[PDB]
Amino acid sequence: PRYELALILKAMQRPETAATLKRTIEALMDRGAIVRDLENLGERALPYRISAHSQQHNRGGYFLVDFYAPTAAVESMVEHLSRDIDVIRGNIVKHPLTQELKECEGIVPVPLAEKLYSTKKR
Amino acid sequence: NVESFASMLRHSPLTQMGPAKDKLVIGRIFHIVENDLYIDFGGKFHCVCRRPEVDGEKYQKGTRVRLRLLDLELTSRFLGATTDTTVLEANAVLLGIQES
Amino acid sequence: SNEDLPISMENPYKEPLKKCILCGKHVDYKNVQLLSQFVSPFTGCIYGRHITGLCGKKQKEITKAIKRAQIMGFMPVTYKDPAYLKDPKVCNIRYRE
Amino acid sequence: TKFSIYPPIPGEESSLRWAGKKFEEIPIAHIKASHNNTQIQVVSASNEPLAFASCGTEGFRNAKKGTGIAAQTAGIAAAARAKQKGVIHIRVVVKGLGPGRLSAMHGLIMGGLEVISITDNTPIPHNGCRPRKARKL
Amino acid sequence: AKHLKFIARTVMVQEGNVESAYRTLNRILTMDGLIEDIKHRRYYEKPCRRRQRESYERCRRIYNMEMARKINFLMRKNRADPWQGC
RNA sequence: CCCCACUAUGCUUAGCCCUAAACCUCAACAGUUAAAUCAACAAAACUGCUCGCCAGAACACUACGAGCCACAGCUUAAAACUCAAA
Ligand SMILES: CN[C@@H]1[C@H](O[C@H]2[C@H](O[C@H]3[C@H](O)[C@@H](O)[C@H](NC(=N)N)[C@@H](O)[C@@H]3NC(=N)N)O[C@@H](C)[C@]2(O)C=O)O[C@@H](CO)[C@H](O)[C@H]1O
Ligand code: FES
Ligand SMILES: [K+]
Ligand SMILES: [Mg+2]
Ligand SMILES: [Mg+2]
Ligand SMILES: [Mg+2]
Ligand SMILES: [Mg+2]
Ligand SMILES: [Mg+2]
Ligand SMILES: [Mg+2]
Ligand SMILES: [Mg+2]
Repeated sequence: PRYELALILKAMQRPETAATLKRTIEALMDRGAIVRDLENLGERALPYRISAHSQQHNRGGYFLVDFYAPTAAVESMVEHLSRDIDVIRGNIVKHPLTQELKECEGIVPVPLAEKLYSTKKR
Repeated sequence: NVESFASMLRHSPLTQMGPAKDKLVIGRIFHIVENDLYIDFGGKFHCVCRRPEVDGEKYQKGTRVRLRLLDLELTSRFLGATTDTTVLEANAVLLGIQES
Repeated sequence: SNEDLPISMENPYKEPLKKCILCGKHVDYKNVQLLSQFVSPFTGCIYGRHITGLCGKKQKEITKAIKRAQIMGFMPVTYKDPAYLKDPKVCNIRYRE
Repeated sequence: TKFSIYPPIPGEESSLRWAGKKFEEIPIAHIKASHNNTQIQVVSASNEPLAFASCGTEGFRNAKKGTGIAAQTAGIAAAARAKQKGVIHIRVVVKGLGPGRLSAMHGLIMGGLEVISITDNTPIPHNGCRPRKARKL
Repeated sequence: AKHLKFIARTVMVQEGNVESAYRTLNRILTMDGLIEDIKHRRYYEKPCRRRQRESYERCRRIYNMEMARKINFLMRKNRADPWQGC
């Protein structure tokens, strides 16, 4: 299926960041993936302090990898991202573009509940 | 060739008026209690609008004003009730004197 | 018979059903600028549907997206990013007064 | 300009200065309003202890420590040790919903310290540890 | 811990009016619910007791909303008697 | 009952035990809102069909028997004496 790899890399230089992306994209191809795109969300400050591989990070690079792979490649690829020292945090989620949004006609008003108690003179 | 009741109701202004919400109608003041004014506008119930501060004196019995109707009958049902609660009056906004 | 009798018809004066601000839009977990509009600026707590004004289906998309962006390293938890403090206020909540 | 209630973020440059000092540089007054005590510790921006005071250190015992008069007394005693070290403006970080939560803040003002901000850092878990069982008193 | 300090639950003081800052801060924590949450977390509230409290708080809201909705609907009829004498 | 401290226990894994105010005390399916609305209360009153259960209180969530990884256990479950009420 089509997945989305939210990748947060360690703040490094251009030569080392491209070496990790390639090393990461080659791991997907080895597991049977058909990489489709490589978006860059830019380097920003992390929302909170992340501790990975005996290092306290405060900044990182955000990269998205849209790809297609078999179901068995997710568990094998999640174990590869845990051993890479330049990968702060990496999660694989089902691509949000493979989930059609049902059309909405608007908010349907709800009338107060009726006939909840007997019409007797208590 | 006597006119029926279904023909009166079809050609009546109220019927053709449509929903009263934000409709400009002409009222007639028929009763005044202190500042409050009781106004008829061709409906089942009256509306009670308060005397305008700018020109209070001009609003005497008979004065014809302009209204912006909201409801023709204030009703609502509340928790536990078997019927709607009505205050027996319409909701409208006074927009001054009909200056013919 | 008579031609002035009323006819069986659906209400033509009926007004279209109301829609939420996010009706027809895709709520992603990467859009932290939109997800920060429904959280408290001091505590980071997610607001309810009586404040946000969203529908049940879109209120749960913001909630699910906020929780996923928080644990992924996209969105804070204990506060709202100060960068998104000067964004349009859509929630019905006044603190100071 | 106007006045915002939100603290000035360090990164973005602002014009709010107190005695020529940025918001980050101002020392911090950590107040721990407990149910039976109230501890106050003044530190610098570089986490250097300047003053410490508590109801117990001011000669209160048992149920006299969980009052608003003992918390105020400890604030005056911590505002007198830090005022000798060059402290005027402080950032209050109150922790706890005890009786001496606001009374200690008044005592700091009765010692010559000016409060520029009030921060609440009361520990709230997102369920973590289980509290003691309810009591029948 | 791992978040930035002096952003969350922080209020700045205007013209040395600390009282207003504390009243403002205490109003932010009560509207968000922290105050009561901190008071219910002092002693463990058993699931059955917490489910009994959530129902009571939801049924009181429903009643108070409708009771208020009727008070605002009938306040138009709090004017002087127009038929004084009949 | 209030305070402190600490353990079995609560967690995981592998087996067992098989109980509850397991109660929304309101069986499953289909259907109706008319008629005599319905003792009361509670959560309005009924129809058709079927399975299960119950016939004064107490003795009795007992005894015996049987069965069960249960050996101070669970399930099923009487009677005698007794009362004229519950
Ligand atoms: C209408 N009769 C009521 C009834 O009286 C009963 C009452 O009957 C009692 C039996 O003798 C006693 O052995 C029996 N004792 C037992 N240990 N089983 C009593 O429980 C019993 N009372 C009762 N069921 N309420 O005493 C008896 C002599 C009585 O008068 C017979 O008719 O019960 C009495 C209260 O015990 C009431 O005062 C009477 O009004
Ligand atoms: S109203 Fe259509 S999605 Fe919220
Ligand atoms: K029950
Ligand atoms: Mg233990
Ligand atoms: Mg249950
Ligand atoms: Mg059955
Ligand atoms: Mg019996
Ligand atoms: Mg038993
Ligand atoms: Mg037995
Ligand atoms: Mg036996």
